[PDB]
Amino acid sequence: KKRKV
Amino acid sequence: GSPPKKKRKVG
Amino acid sequence: SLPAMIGGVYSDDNNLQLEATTQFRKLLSIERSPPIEEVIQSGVVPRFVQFLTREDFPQLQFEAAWALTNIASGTSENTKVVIDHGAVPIFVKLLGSSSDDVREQAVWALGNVAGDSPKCRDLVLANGALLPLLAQLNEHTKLSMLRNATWTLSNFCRGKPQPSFEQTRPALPALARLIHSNDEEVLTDACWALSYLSDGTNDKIQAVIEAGVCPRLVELLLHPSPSVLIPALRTVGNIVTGDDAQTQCIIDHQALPCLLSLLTQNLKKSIKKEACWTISNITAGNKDQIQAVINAGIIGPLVNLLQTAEFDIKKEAAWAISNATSGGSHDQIKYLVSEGCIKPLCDLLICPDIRIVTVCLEGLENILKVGETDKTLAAGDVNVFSQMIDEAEGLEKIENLQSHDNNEIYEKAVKILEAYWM
Repeated sequence: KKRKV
Repeated sequence: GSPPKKKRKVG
Repeated sequence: SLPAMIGGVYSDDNNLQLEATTQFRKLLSIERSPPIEEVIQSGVVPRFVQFLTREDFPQLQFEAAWALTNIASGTSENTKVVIDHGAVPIFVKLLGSSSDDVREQAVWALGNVAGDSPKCRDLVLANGALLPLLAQLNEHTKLSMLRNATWTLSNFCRGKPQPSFEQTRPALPALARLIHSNDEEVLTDACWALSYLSDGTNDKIQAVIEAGVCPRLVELLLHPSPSVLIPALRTVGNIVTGDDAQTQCIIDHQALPCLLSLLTQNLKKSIKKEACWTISNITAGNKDQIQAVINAGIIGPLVNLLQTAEFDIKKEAAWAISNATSGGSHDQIKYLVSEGCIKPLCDLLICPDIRIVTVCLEGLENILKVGETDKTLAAGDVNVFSQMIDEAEGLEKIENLQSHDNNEIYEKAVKILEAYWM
């Protein structure tokens, strides 16, 4: 669920 | 709108 | 003209050297289309580099540095000429010059070199530029140097692949101080730098947090200039991609009320998009963090964006709502439904982005589970949320997803239909 960028 | 990678000094 | 200038730079007369170098500098400083190539072909670069070492003649060092700076402002091939002639270690040594003008010019030159590419950035770092650059940032540093140094620092941190974190880490304490400037250019560049350092694995995020920047970053979410807000927001966003305790460091400084104000002011789409993205990585957290989002009053406005915003924003809002249905409590999910999230999740079941379709389907399935639990506990006749999905035209959309080319989507739709509609 954690989305980098 | 990111900061410039290079800057030329004109003044 | 040029022949005379070349002759001047190649003489051993101090005044001819200065006069000719100054002329080259003016040439490289013109409004537009400086003739960088022609200056390189004239063969004066090596001499300019020699001039850098004339510590008896600061004015000449300065003029040469300025010219070298402007050559390195050109293409990669232009910049390579400056590197090939050994300018990098010399510029690094000039970071220790007694002349303030020379020091500032050296900082600028190294910024241009590092800005050329990740390899050039790494060459500058490997020649030991960082410590000297930090070394002369202090309480007495004047704004012009503060601006130049912060911009160069952000260039030292920028780019992919990213610089080695061990090589950029000493920058963190300076950047933590610099974000306390009120100058917009300093703030802009310091925040971009922090945005680069905070983008990666959770150990990086941890180093950023430990530098003490969270409180100030949050304040900066409220900066009136988009030039400051954008990188500050990106850095906050990056930080909340970390673990729950890391994310909590942002929440603890009232970030969520600030983020809400970004959704409800008339701001650029790109800003609202990143605010939503930041929020989604908070709703990706624990139930207390989801509760903090609810308490701040974010859900109503977020649901409205999910229903009505441009598609780039809707995508982020969809992730935010869907993450909350995934990590949230039974009662928390029921609150999202009461705020009207069912219909806009259903509307996106036909959007052309399959990742989004999947996120919304997942959200709806979590909502359906809550509705089914409610039915069961009371031994009732109907899953009230299944009826709401039917009324929002979601059921027919889920039925048609049985025809989708994508297996994930297909299997989920079938599973959903078999569990809640037979």
